[PDB]
Amino acid sequence: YRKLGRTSSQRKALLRDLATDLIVFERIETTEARAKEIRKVVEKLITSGKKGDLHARRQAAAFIRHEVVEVVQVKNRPVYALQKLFDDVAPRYAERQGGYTRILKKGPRRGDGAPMVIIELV
Amino acid sequence: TSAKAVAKTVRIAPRKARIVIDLIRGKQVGEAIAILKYTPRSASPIIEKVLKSAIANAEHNYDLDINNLVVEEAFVDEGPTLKRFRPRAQGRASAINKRTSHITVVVSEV
Amino acid sequence: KRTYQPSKRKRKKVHGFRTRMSTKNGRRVLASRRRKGRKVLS
Amino acid sequence: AVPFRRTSKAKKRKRRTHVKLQLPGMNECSNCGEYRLSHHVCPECGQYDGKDV
RNA sequence: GAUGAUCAGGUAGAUAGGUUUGGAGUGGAAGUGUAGCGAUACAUGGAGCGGACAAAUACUAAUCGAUCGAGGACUUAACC
RNA sequence: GGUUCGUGGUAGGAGAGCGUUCUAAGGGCGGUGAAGUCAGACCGGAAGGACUGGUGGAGCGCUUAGAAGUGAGAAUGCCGGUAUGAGUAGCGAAAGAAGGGUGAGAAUCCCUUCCACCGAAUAUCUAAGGUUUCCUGAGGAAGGCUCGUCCGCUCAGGGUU
RNA sequence: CCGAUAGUGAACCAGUACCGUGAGGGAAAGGUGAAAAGCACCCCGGAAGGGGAGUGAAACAGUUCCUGAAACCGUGUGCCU
RNA sequence: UUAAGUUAGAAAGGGCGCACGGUGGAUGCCUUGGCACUAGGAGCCGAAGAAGGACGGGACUAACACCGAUAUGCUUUGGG
Ligand SMILES: [Mg+2]
Ligand SMILES: [Mg+2]
Ligand SMILES: [Mg+2]
Ligand SMILES: [Mg+2]
Ligand SMILES: [Mg+2]
Ligand SMILES: [Mg+2]
Ligand SMILES: [Mg+2]
Ligand SMILES: [Mg+2]
Ligand SMILES: [Mg+2]
Ligand SMILES: [Mg+2]
Ligand SMILES: [Mg+2]
Ligand SMILES: [Mg+2]
Ligand SMILES: [Mg+2]
Ligand SMILES: [Mg+2]
Ligand SMILES: [Mg+2]
Ligand SMILES: [Mg+2]
Ligand SMILES: [Mg+2]
Ligand SMILES: [Mg+2]
Ligand SMILES: [Mg+2]
Ligand SMILES: [Mg+2]
Ligand SMILES: [Mg+2]
Ligand SMILES: [Mg+2]
Ligand SMILES: [Mg+2]
Ligand SMILES: [Zn+2]
Repeated sequence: YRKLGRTSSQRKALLRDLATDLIVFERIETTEARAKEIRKVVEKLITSGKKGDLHARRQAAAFIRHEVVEVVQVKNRPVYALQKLFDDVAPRYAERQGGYTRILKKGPRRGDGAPMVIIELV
Repeated sequence: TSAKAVAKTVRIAPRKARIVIDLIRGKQVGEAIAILKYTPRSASPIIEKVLKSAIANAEHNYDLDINNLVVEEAFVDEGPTLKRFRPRAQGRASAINKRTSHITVVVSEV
Repeated sequence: KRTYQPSKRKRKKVHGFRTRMSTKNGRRVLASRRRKGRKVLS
Repeated sequence: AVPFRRTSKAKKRKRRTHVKLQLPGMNECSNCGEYRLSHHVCPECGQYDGKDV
């Protein structure tokens, strides 16, 4: 596994941040090294989502960030990243064995030449 | 016959401009522009503007065919150096040359 | 802690115009800086 | 620690024989008609040369 | 394996990721129930979890391109 | 004009000269191109001197004499310029991420959310000291150890009861 | 007698800038053209900067702009490796 | 064809020569400023407030020069 120029705790925070971003936005632009680590972590969260039971929900909850995605309105209740992962994202990969993400190479970033990519669900 | 453009006293070290200019010397302008677009260096954008200026000069001033142009000459000349100082340990100051470039591109038919 | 701990008052009391004028040697200094044509006496 | 002799022009130039860039790996797209890095998405068309987005 | 390089692969596909099944390892998950005033214990159940290990699986990515690279000097001898 | 004997050389003695600036007198060159500068395969025993051509664009040789701030390769010389080391050391304690925006251009400016750090401080006052750095609007040459649309930077207006 | 490293420290806003608590120390820095006639207009570029066009005797005189050596940096290539 | 032998060519880069540029500010020419003198003049100012300053004064004024709330000038006599 990649150390991404970060200590152990910094790297777990980064992975949780990006994993949540990809679940919430469904398409993010990041560095190639980050994307190649994110696909592993996001595909395991979607697997948990597909498992669907309380034990899996609580394993996902230990990882996903407590972010509001939207406010839907029935009274208007917020939708949390965890709810989106178990109700929106996971169900749409019910007949797809794995391979929930794809990485499109984009090109180098101006300020540091970092190789940037799009990582997206599908 | 040929068309030249120059970018005088661009604030980039000549060595840094030359390592890129060396990729486009002799190429067809279409390929030259692609090479610059996909060479991730600070000099690439600067050299691209000189090259596209040279091509506009060739199309507007000398009615030449832009589809048939090659980079005949490309070179970087030293411009005037800005002299700066960096404070170092023990009160000593060390010189810093903020060097500048003159970037010339000549395009020609073939 | 460096030499030069500024004090507006101490600067004028030690080096100011009225202190220079208060002694003969102080006046020699003013005369000398006028002779050299300094913008700033004291 | 310090250079014993200044380096001559010839020796400096020989040292720099290998300090150079390579040409980027690129080719003309079919749909776009313009150059693109292989295994990258083409912005001219606005997507991956093959896989439409 | 510092980088180059080397080696395994590029859909003529198991090269990597995922997925599924294992394994090591840990040592009995959550939820629920039962007993107990309670701390807790027991059951469900060698459970749950499980980086890098194993095997299967083309789900994701190895698309599409381009570049380089022979046409073989003369003399003599021997066969011929 | 011959003959004879000579002609290695440091310190050093002796001699004859070259060239530089200026002065005088004479005689010249020069916008049909002076000095300077660049180039060349020319001339003299040396110091040196011409010629031709380019550049240059207005002054300068020559002869004889005179006078000197009169000749540089070395002084860890002085001043300036430019190399070499080298695309090397360094970029000054630290947690960021993505989305949205702006813009010619964005890791670096703005906004949002999450994350992280200080918390007898890395918070709030306030003396000293600084002196306009404060606010607003423009800007992006230089400064900012990168970038920059941003700034304690530049330019305008303002602002202290 | 000097002719911009000279001649005053100072040909230029100089005892300035700058350094120093202070006494005090103390620089660098001259030249577009006869005349601004200081480059309308077009083109590439955000600009800078260029290329044309024009002015001019000249712009390779383009607002620091007479001349423009050498070091040093490059491009090209006749012979060699 | 085989064998034995001989010789060419090559440039990643480099060297020498030449050409053309860049940088840089030497040189020449130039002079706004200096240096040394000569002849003449003059050799003091200040409580009637000096030397030297600070702050101001312009339609807009950052600096210089000039001026002092009569402030980028006022009165007068001459010149022009
Ligand atoms: Mg920890
Ligand atoms: Mg210090
Ligand atoms: Mg101080
Ligand atoms: Mg395998
Ligand atoms: Mg002998
Ligand atoms: Mg002898
Ligand atoms: Mg003698
Ligand atoms: Mg002369
Ligand atoms: Mg010259
Ligand atoms: Mg001398
Ligand atoms: Mg010397
Ligand atoms: Mg080294
Ligand atoms: Mg190193
Ligand atoms: Mg380093
Ligand atoms: Mg830092
Ligand atoms: Mg404490
Ligand atoms: Mg502010
Ligand atoms: Mg910068
Ligand atoms: Mg700003
Ligand atoms: Mg002087
Ligand atoms: Mg001069
Ligand atoms: Mg001086
Ligand atoms: Mg100039
Ligand atoms: Zn395309």
